[PDB]
Amino acid sequence: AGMKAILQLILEKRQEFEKLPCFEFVRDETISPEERLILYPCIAAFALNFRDLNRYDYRDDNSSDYYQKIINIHTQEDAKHWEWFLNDLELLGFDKTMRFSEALRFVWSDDLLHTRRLCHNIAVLSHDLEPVMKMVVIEAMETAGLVIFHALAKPGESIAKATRRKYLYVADSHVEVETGENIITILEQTQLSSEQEEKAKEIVNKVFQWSTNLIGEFERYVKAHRSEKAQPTA
Amino acid sequence: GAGMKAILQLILEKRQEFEKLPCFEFVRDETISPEERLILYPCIAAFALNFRDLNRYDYRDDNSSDYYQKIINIHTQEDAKHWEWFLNDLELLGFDKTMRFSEALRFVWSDDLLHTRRLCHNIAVLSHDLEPVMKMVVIEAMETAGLVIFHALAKPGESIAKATRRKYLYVADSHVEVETNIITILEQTQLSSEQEEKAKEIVNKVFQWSTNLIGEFERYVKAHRSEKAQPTAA
Ligand SMILES: N[C@@H](Cc1ccc(O)cc1)C(=O)O
Ligand SMILES: N[C@@H](Cc1ccc(O)cc1)C(=O)O
Ligand SMILES: [Fe+2]
Ligand SMILES: [Fe+2]
Ligand code: NI
Ligand code: NI
Ligand code: NI
Ligand code: NI
Ligand code: NI
Repeated sequence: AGMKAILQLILEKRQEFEKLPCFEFVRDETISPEERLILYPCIAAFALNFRDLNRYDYRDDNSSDYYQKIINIHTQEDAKHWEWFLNDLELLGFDKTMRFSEALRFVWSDDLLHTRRLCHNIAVLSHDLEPVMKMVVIEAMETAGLVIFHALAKPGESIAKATRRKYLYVADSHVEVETGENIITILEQTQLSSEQEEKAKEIVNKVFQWSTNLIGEFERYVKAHRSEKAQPTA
Repeated sequence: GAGMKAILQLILEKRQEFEKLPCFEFVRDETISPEERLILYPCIAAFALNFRDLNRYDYRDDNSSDYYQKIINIHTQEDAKHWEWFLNDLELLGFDKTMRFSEALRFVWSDDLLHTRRLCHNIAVLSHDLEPVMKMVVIEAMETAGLVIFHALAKPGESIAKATRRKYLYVADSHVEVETNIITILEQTQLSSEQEEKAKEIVNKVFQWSTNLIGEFERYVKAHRSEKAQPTAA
């Protein structure tokens, strides 16, 4: 009954999460896809911190644990997508020449605090978790990720097709490989103690709270940048 | 008490080993041009701004009435203002170069600056579940390693500052002077057995993490031996 409640909590949080104004904007085919991807450079901090979360926090190569070996396999691949981010950054005309300090001031912007610190908050949440509870973190976080990338892949695929270029990050191929030997949701062959159950609730609430804080920063960046667009070239 | 006395002595011990690292003998070597010794200056980017965030977000807690946490909050306020000095001296040193956004991100998230980039993250993980007296120990150790670093860098720093007649703020005596009721002064504090052992864990991890960063700085110099500073005379 416990595990079943948690998987349901994720579904409910996903349903709130997918309705955020940011995603309504990103999905809106009456606005140019070049305007809908004006939030693209905001992902910078998040994408490479996500790589680092997978490489150095999620992964433990020496674990003999059944659950940790499956995590290790999944984090191996999920940590390769940051190159896709830098690919599409270039394609979208956002790999602009600037001073080193302009890039640093951007990454450490007070207006991208939640974006920058999302993976930090996950690593802190995860520090004392047993592998089975790290799976809940990853499933929650990946449920949020599928919503974000299913939305972003809409304008991305529109630009990819129109410019005749292969987008890799804001692209259906990203959503497909991310979704995914065993998948972590399938390890719903697991039942949780009462302790684990209240912890998994805490995890899902925070993961979606922090994910909503990031998306709120994107919505506000968009708002402060409607007077520009991605500049893809044909 | 005599448990605290052991901690303050372990910090002196750890400072004495740390002071001897090859990177510091290099930075102190007046036979090498100060432009060459500050080859490592841009490495600090991946740290100075994380140090600011550590002080704003991780150490500081504005919903606390504890005596100690209130001392912490005061100290963290000033320590969080030095990142702008870092950007000042970046430009003065000629390291505020024009580049692709992606080259700035690949710099910060370089595998060759992993320990530099993660030092403050590691400190936040260590600190997040400590009582304030124990956070005071993290901060005092960190600040002890910090003094060794800025005592060394201020040598080539002040050489360039006088030679070019420009006000250097970060690799500068003024930074070394302002970093120095003070936290050590609450060595009017007695630790339990448990706190004694955790203070030992804290002081060991701070100095190990600080050694790893300095080791990366030394490897950077060796791999970038031509990329000397290029300050301009006033
Ligand atoms: N898929 C993202 C990572 C991610 C995962 C979960 C999220 O909620 C958000 C983003 C990437 O490759 O960068
Ligand atoms: N004084 C440094 C921070 C620092 C502190 C402790 C250290 O060990 C190193 C660096 C700054 O303003 O950025
Ligand atoms: Fe991904
Ligand atoms: Fe400082
Ligand atoms: Ni997977
Ligand atoms: Ni702007
Ligand atoms: Ni102080
Ligand atoms: Ni904890
Ligand atoms: Ni290099």
